[PDB]
Amino acid sequence: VKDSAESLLQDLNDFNAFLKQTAKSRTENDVHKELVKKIKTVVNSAEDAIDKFVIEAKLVYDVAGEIKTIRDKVKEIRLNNALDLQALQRKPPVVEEDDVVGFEEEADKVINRLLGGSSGLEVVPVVGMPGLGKTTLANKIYKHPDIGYQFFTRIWVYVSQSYRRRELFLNIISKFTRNTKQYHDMCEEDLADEIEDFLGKGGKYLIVLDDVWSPDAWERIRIAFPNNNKSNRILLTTRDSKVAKPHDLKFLTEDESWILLEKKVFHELSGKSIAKKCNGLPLAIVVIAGALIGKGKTSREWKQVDCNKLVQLSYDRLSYDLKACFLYCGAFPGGFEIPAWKLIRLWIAEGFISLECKAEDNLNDLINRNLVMVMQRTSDGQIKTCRLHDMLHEFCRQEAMKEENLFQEIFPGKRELATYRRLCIHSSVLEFISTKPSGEHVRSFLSFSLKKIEMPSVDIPTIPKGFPLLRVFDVESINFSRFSKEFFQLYHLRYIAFSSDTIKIIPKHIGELWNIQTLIINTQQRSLDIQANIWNMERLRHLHTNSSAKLPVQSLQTLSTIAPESCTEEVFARTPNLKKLGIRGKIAVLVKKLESLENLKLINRLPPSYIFPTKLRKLSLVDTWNDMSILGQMEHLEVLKLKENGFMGECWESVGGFCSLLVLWIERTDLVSWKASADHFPRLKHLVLICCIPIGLADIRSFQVMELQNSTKTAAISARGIRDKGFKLSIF
Amino acid sequence: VKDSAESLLQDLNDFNAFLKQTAKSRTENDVHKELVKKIKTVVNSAEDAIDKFVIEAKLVYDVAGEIKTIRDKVKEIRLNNALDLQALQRKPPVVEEDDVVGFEEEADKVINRLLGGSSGLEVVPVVGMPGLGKTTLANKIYKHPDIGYQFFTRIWVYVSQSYRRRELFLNIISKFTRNTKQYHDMCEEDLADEIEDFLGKGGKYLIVLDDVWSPDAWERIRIAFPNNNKSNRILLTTRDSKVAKPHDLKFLTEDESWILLEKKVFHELSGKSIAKKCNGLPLAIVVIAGALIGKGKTSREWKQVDCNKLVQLSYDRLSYDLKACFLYCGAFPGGFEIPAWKLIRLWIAEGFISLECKAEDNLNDLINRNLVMVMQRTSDGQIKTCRLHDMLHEFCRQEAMKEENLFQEIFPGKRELATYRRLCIHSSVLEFISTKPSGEHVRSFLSFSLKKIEMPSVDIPTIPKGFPLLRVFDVESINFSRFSKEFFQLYHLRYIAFSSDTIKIIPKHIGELWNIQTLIINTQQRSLDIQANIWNMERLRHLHTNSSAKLPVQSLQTLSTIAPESCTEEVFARTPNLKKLGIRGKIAVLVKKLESLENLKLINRLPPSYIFPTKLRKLSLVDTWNDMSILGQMEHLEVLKLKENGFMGECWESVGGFCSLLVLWIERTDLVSWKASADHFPRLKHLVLICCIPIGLADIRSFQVMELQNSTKTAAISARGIRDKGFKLSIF
Ligand SMILES: Nc1ncnc2c1ncn2[C@@H]1O[C@H](COP(=O)(O)OP(=O)(O)OP(=O)(O)O)[C@@H](O)[C@H]1O
Ligand SMILES: Nc1ncnc2c1ncn2[C@@H]1O[C@H](COP(=O)(O)OP(=O)(O)OP(=O)(O)O)[C@@H](O)[C@H]1O
Repeated sequence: VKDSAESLLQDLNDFNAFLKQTAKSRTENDVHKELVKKIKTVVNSAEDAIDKFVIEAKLVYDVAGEIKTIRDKVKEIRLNNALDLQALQRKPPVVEEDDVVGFEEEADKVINRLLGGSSGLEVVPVVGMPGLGKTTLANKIYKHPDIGYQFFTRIWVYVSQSYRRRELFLNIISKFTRNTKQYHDMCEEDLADEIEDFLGKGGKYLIVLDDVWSPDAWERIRIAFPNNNKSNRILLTTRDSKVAKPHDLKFLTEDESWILLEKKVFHELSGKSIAKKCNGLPLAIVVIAGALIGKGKTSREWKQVDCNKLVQLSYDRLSYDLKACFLYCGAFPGGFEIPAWKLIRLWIAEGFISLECKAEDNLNDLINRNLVMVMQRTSDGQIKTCRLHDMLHEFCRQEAMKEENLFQEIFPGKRELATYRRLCIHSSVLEFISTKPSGEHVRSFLSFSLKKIEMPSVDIPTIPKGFPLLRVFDVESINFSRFSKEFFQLYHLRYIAFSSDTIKIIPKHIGELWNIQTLIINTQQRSLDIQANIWNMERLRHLHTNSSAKLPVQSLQTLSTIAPESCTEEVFARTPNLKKLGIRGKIAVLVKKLESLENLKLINRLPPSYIFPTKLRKLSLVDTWNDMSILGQMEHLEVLKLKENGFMGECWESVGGFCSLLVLWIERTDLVSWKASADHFPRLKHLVLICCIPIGLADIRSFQVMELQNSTKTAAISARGIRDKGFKLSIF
Repeated sequence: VKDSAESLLQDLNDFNAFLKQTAKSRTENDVHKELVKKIKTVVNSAEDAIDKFVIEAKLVYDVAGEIKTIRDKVKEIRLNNALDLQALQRKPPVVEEDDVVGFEEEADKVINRLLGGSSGLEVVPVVGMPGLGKTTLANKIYKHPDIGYQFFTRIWVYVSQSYRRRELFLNIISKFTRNTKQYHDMCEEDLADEIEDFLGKGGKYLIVLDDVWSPDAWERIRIAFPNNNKSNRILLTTRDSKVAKPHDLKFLTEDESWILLEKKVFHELSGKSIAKKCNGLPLAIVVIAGALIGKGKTSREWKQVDCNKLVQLSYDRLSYDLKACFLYCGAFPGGFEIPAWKLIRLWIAEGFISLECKAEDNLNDLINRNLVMVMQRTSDGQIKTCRLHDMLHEFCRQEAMKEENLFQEIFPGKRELATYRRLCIHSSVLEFISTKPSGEHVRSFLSFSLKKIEMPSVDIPTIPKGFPLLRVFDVESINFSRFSKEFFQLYHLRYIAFSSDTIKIIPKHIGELWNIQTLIINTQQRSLDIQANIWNMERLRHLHTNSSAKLPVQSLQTLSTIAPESCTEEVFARTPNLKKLGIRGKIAVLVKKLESLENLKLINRLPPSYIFPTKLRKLSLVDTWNDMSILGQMEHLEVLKLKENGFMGECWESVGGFCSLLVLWIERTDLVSWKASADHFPRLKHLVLICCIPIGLADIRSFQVMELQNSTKTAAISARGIRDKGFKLSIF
């Protein structure tokens, strides 16, 4: 059976290489698409069989039969479709010029940015979502009367993914001379020099480089534009934020969306609801208006209404792994606030992806390409939450549900569920669960709902029974009263995330699951006792709990909210690579050996400063004023968060030197008198005071962002005075 | 089984020919890459099976089974992937013009070289590493105000690997006339004559020939440039040193590297450490700055950071054997000082490559292409040590570890080690050894560490056990207390290099290994007794020991530090091809028959000069003044090194005539009075005096390099006076 496993592994590797090769091009051939789907199904079957054999080897007849039948299927596919297997390995946009809604103020903003500045060649980059309207705004600015009056020469160059520098340079030359047959033998650099002479002969010039996709194209084309100490400007529209390094183009409002839809259809509650569902994207409004123009003007045909090639331009530029990472963001429901940490852990568990660094790099790559929107950011600048735009969400859902079978949103029949690979259900979870589903190839069970669900006791073991091959089990919105004997049979589990109301103890049978990477226990009990062999899990990396978990007496990276009785030297000696640590166990009971620790959280007198780790970067104290001199000696502390009565006192005088502090966060304190000088916070950048101000922080060079919340008006006056003395101040 | 061995040899030969053919082109097809990897794996398996059969034949059932299964695998591969097997058989650079750091002095140097010289057409060649900045410096010089003022005509020609002479000539012509349609029927020689007329009509001309790759291109393009007795100049940038036969472009300093990185990212300790790790290569700085511009400006995302197509241009021009020789240099750790002799012997033993002459030619070819950097050179001009640049080291490591599986740096599992071919481990050697690794296909075990390691006795036979197919065993950084019975079972050994502290005797069972080529015994004992049948090793070529080895009573080329009791006529009659010989055995105890000897070393009254070999070229005496008249009669001696009290005396008067001496090396002597004239050293070029001067050596025509070290200031004054009377003098 082992040699059969090796042969099946070789077949699966060749099929995976074929799938990776065919993903480089989109095929419209239906036979090729069907063959690709068949090959993907066989690949999934082979993966499941190999994982089953691996689990049995770690711990057989049915496994052998499955391996034989999958090998036979592979041979049949190779023999039958050999020829198909071998065969499977410029229009500038027309934008609106007459009825442009909402861009009247953004156009003036960009124009005033173009008409003002230094005397050098400056660039005004416009970045935005696919179909946001960057070309429309660039055209409105390009044909504006003020721009035409100020700029003697205006040139519109349409760059794209595919362009020829010689063709572009000869197109630019034709705007100045008609005898372009004299350049048939000059090189592209001589063409650029000729363009430089042409542009320098006149006055100021404005150049619109539309749809720049890489900095390489920008550098190659820029050699034709002189910098002759005149206020020459370049207007650049791009999807990627890297090419702009800007002006982030706005979204249309609800009223503007309705205005655009009404103008496009008619040169109504149903119409207003249709325009509201486009989320301020003019491309969606245009597409839906083109669809509505063909239907009759009847309220019943507009209630039935309640593109794809433009998005594919940026989706086809993603790598093979980044495409699967991007499509997995469509599993989260529409408008959902995706937690970045949860998304990263899910990506690592699904096998798409230190691994955390690569996953954060993938998320930042998706954000830079404007495929993912950021809303919440951490105080230190990291991303906290994100979401997909509704058109991007629809694209991801359609692609991953139809063409890739990455996941299926849920009722499917017994024949349909046998082909599903991942399940995402957030509505009518109990109704689907009561049907007793059974999927032998389902690898993930996702349930992202913000409403808590209590799982009936009679239905407790249905998911571990019907889906025994689960690798990801994210049911943190479902309360599990108890664990059945079938949960411990999920030997393939890598990501487990459950919520509970009465689970005060983790059984030792959890340690029988040696594939666990992330163990998230969201319980409302005050204390939790983890009896499972945490240290015997060789693949465990993160352990998140919201209670005071008590660990039993290398790859581990996070130990969130453990009890201080579990802060022994023996326990900390088993986790040399720990980076984030939290304690929520009556701090008064009590980490030096953790030389890689960066995040520390204590939730409820400070010891000498030499006891705390010297490499700590972020420290947060919750429910625990002159004691801050101990935290001042921390030479590497950069973020300090005080939440929920973290530091209580009346008078605080700044004495210690926070040589590395960048963010100071104080929440729910009784501080009355605070005296400080610029010397005590040399590197301060971020200051947040919520539900709580010496004028010495205006002398700080790095102080640029200050956040204020509800408090006495004297604090608001002090903040306003500090702002008067770019600074960002917000008071609420 | 013999006929099966012949059939498998034929199959392996065909597969090797296929692998050699596909290496001529880089394939981006993933299916093709997987097929190439599979074919390489099968080739390795066939090679191991054939060598096992050869060893058994020299000295069976398992060998037959392995041969049958490998033949079946070959047939299956041939039948399955026949179509894939059959299918498997211009952008000038844009460089920085505004922010160029560090080149302000190099540009002035090259400019003063261009503006000064004779009245003929001179060339200023700029040679350097891939990405060093030759094009940037050439562009800075080309657009310099002084160059523009002095040279009326300046032409920038971009040569590359692929160029068309007609296209280049028509591009040059277009710089002088716009009616280039009159040249549609002239030959390229008439085009060159027209260019000659155009360039001779004006004044002086400067021409920048960028990226010249072969002297043939230089000769073909040079026919268009007249030599009209004006100070016409050509600026040439190339990677190969042969095309320049120059100006070796400098590397950016650490401060300059940080300046460039800061300028590129921001138009920090982490930033300084990132710029320091680029090793002064502006291409690496540019790439890392482009990478950093996409990440957020947070200290945590800059600590996570702690191209390839440019290097591939020079790597793809290497031959099939030179590519493997080059990638093997990446086995040595980063920044390691690779000994040239050890590298050559390793290349010969690995089968990449008299053989020593070819290996030295390969090393010099790699050096000329600027793929390998030379730091230490022998006193006679030969190369002693070398290293790889860190970008080249990374390229070699990545290529040989991912795409070729040439070697793997080390923990890998039992399934992963079954595919490894060579192992390089220099950190945590004992930890990996204690895991008891077992690789049935591992052919080399490399450990290049400068820190000595004592090998536990319980772990002594682990390497000969887990790796029974070893061909190269370089563990000279590991001390072996004793030899286990498994060491003598390594019948495939070709290169054995071990260190020891108490091994005073080599067992006779070493002679059972008849495949040994290099036998390096690095022991700290004063004397060593080699009982193995050295003369029975028909393939032994080099025998290096640091102790007084006592040999027992044709291919041999080196016998380093043997005892003079082993300098008998009988022993020397068995080695007619010996070229290097050393003796470290109390020289007072005592080679004429060695008619091919070149190097002789005696380590502790001279006999008549007719006793010493007449062919001797280099002689070194260690611990052994009027006796130098005996060495003077040596008509072919060119290098004479005196180290560690080699020649002791008070007064030395030069009498003998060193008609062929080129290098004189004196170290740690008590010489007080030295009298000499130009007649006694007619051919002297190199003079080194360390830890020890008549003015008669200034009359020597060939005296150009003099090296001095710590001594009395009178010697420094004499050296300075000699320099006053190009000469290279260094005093420390
Ligand atoms: N403010 C607007 N008013 C009216 N129509 C608009 C407006 N903005 C965009 N459109 C229209 O919606 C579509 C959006 O395409 P457009 O070229 O403006 O987008 P883009 O930002 O350049 O996107 P892409 O990245 O795909 O090039 C076009 O048909 C355009 O005419
Ligand atoms: N001194 C410098 N200051 C700033 N940027 C530099 C400097 N030297 C090189 N660069 C930049 O680094 C890269 C090096 O490429 P460059 O063309 O200068 O190298 P090269 O010596 O011609 O190499 P190749 O053999 O690959 O052609 C370019 O992007 C160039 O702009």
